[PDB]
Amino acid sequence: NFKRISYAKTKTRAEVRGGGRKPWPQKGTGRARHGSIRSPLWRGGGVAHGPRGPTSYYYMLPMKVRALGLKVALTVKLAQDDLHIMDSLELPTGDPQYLTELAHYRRWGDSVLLVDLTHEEMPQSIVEATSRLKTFNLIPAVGLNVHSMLKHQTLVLTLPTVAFLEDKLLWQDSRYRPLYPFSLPYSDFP
Amino acid sequence: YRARPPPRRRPGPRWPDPEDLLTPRWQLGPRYAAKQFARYGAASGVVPGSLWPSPEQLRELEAEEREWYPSLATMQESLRVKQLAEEQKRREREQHIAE
Amino acid sequence: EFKSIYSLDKLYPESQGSDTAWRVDIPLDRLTISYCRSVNSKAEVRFHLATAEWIAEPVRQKIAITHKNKINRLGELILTSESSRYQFRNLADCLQKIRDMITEASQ
Amino acid sequence: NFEKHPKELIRGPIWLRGWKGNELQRCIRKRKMVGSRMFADDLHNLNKRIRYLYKHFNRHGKFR
Amino acid sequence: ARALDLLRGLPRVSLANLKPNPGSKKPERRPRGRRRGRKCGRGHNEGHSFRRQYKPLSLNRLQYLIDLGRVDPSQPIDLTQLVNGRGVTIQPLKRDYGVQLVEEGADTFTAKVNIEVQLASELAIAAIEKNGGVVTTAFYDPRSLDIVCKPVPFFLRGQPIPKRMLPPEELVPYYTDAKNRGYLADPAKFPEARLELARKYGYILPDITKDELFKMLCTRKDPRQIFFGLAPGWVVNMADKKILKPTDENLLKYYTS
Amino acid sequence: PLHKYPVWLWKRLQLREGICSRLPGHYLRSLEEERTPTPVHYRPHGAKFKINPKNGQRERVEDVPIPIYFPPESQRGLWGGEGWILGQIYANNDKLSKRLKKVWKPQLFEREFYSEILDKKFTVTVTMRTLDLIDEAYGLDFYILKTPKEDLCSKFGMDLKRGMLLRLAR
Amino acid sequence: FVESVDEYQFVERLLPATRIPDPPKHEHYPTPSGWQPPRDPPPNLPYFVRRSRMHNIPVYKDITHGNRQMTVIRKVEGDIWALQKDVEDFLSPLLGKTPVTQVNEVTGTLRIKGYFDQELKAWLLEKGF
Ligand SMILES: [Mg+2]
Ligand SMILES: [Mg+2]
Repeated sequence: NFKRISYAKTKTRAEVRGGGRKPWPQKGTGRARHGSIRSPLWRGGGVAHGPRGPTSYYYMLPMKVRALGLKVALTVKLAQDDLHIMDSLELPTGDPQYLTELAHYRRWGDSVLLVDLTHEEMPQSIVEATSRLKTFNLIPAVGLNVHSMLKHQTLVLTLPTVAFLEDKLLWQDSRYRPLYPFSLPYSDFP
Repeated sequence: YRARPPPRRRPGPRWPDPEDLLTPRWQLGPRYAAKQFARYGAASGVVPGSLWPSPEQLRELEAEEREWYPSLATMQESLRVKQLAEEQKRREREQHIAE
Repeated sequence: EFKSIYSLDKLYPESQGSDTAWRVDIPLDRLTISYCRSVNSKAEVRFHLATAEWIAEPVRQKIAITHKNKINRLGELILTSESSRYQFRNLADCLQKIRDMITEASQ
Repeated sequence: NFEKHPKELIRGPIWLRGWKGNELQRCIRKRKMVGSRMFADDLHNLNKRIRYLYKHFNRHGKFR
Repeated sequence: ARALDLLRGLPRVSLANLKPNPGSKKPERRPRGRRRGRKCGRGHNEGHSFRRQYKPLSLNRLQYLIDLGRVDPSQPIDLTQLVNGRGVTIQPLKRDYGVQLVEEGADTFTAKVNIEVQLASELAIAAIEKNGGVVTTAFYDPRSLDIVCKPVPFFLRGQPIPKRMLPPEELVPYYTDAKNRGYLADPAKFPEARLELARKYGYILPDITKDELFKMLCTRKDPRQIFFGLAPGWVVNMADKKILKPTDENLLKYYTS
Repeated sequence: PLHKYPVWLWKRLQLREGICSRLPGHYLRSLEEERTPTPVHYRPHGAKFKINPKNGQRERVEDVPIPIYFPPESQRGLWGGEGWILGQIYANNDKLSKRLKKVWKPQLFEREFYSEILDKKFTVTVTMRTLDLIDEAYGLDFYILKTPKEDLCSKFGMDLKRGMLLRLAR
Repeated sequence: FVESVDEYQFVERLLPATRIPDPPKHEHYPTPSGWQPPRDPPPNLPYFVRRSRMHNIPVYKDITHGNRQMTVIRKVEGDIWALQKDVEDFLSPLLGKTPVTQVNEVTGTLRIKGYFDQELKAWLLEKGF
């Protein structure tokens, strides 16, 4: 639900075209009088309580708790015979078929997500072979997240990047009361 | 495949185009480039003349102090006058009650 | 350093020395103090009125006469009171009760 | 490392990019953000429904 | 820990399993039906704003932070120290006053400090001085205190350093008397007050000048200088790690108020 | 959908657009600045910050610029900066009564001046306040030389100032 | 007017901190206000207690429903039912009635109806770990 903001709209008892006057003779016929030929009771008028306004549901909810849950899902992938953590995401070959055949040979899973330490320092051969990996993916440092944490069958973390995630969760561990927004400088922020 | 790398910060503090008609006044004024200096040092900023206040503004600050700050001696004299008046009023009330 | 226009170098123009920050009756060695929560409490101080060299002989006699109820079987004068229990409010109106008793025995 | 919140990562309209109030609040934000950028039909429409909702909040309902 | 292996006793925890916790949200009943709804919800203070507010600092919690290491005693105990480690927080708004010491239970409290609060008890002054503290009370004006308390942001604000204005007339006599162990009183009148308090506390006032941190204790903060170590009117160039200070004579004069 | 630039500068937008954007830069400045004049009825308050009357609180306060209700005919002469006021009022100036819409119109006088800079006599309507303004300026030519055209707040006097400036620079 | 300066040590003490560290050593135990370090090594009890981020014994009250006072230990780990039995046993002399307690096995917590707070903190302290 993080960012989706739907746009579907409607019209109200004054939005869609037409309607100011009494529509027909209110009592001469045996029919029903109304207020308009533009209220929501007739054939063409209003969708009276439909979703008005392009709505949004952003939720900057408890971020330390989000961190702990992200850790939790990482732990789930750890115990589930999925956390195959590699030393470095180098590609010994250039063919994506090499990755596919190794993955079937490793019995890793039906889907793979490998993440590295730095995007610019991600190996060119690995991404180049990965570009045709129609179901596998490669990811940078901050991208380890929840829907991602279910996304593949298994995740391949880079070792120094694994330490980076550890340090991140460690800074997530025991965060004092924030009295300033943590984007600016601090005593030991980096 | 692999997505584009995630968002980075802006390339230091950027001054805006004063010709641009779209810019809000909050980030293009006198203290705004001061905020830019406070962001990117003098390393990206301008000469630090914006840091010190203006001489006309200096006289304005002096006027603000003169209409907004007394001296401690004046306050002490006012307190002494108030205490003397309170003691005289108390003595007069006691004399009126005694009579 | 920086000195204000209204700085203490002028705001206290006479006293430029550091020692005037804190530079300087009831004896500390002779008496014994006691506080214990008994909620309720009772805080007391006792001292040997016979050994009271800090009191004049007529003053010691007046203390032994008026505070004879405060004089114990061991000849120790003790005083206990009731407000609240720690450092500054509990021990030294016990001390000051002793001092005021001495002052009243003086005259 | 706290460079930028998720509260900016959303690609969506600047009327409502992350201050999610009620319907009446939604329109109020739409006005005070972008009202001087609409064609006259949208301005009259937003004014119309804003009057409607301001009457809607405190007049007739189930809890009183 | 049987938890992880017991989880290993199932298939891979896919997206098809992330269940909301039972008791997440009560059921969203559309107000209708044969059971819930047939009619659907209808049936058939004068000067409170001018009152000052001062944050009461629990000095037992000051002892806690002393013990817990939030605020070390090796340097002065200022509002910078009082906020910097998150032991007790200030609120600049609501027309507030600032930091002031609390009044209960100084039993078992062994440390040396130099407290600088807006207000404190005479018992609190004797509490500080019992182990030999330093007690001073200036003002902290509204914009001034707000700049002081959260010093991180104004260090990167960009304006030059403001100087603290003197307290108002009502607050003036409070700081003017050394009986409060304040900042704006006679620096010799403090000694007789210390002696009278030591008599009233039954306290042996040690010669703190003989102590090792006496020079550290000798720091009594200058008025109109919120930063304990910096210069009035300065500018914290936090990027280049520099201090931008003016040199203009009239600027120095208006700065030297 | 939404229009990109804001209509709050739409007129100003046309000011940079085309043939009119080839106008003189001095004309651009003279139509660009918006310095305000001294009021006709909005007496200026003292300073920036002052003590509250019933609260005793130092608050910063400004003054409201009352809009000058300028009838068209007063542009045809050299009136002052005064005019009428189209507003409302209470019967006893008491807010607990039913107020009615009201007007405060000026009392003009048809007078004459004889400018040496114009070297001619022009007779038009003016104000006694405008008479005092000219007398404080000590001459109609010096007054035309003195006040801003934005301070002039009159078309005929602005035209007279334009003529005087053309004569002086000629 | 301007002059470059290098005396930012005064700047350094002005920098407030975020990452709260473990406390400095107060020589005697308990502390002046009575804080404590956890004892080392930890005991061989299957009930396991972690401490706070700000380093205290993890006991808390609970207030709800007007008269509802209760309490809980939050970060329990291990075979928590043993800790529940122990809490009932300590509570057994404390109020006589059997302890009205519930664990939060997924949340890894224990909660006892009623506020027996300071004595419970004492029981955890005497446990040492
Ligand atoms: Mg329709
Ligand atoms: Mg509760």
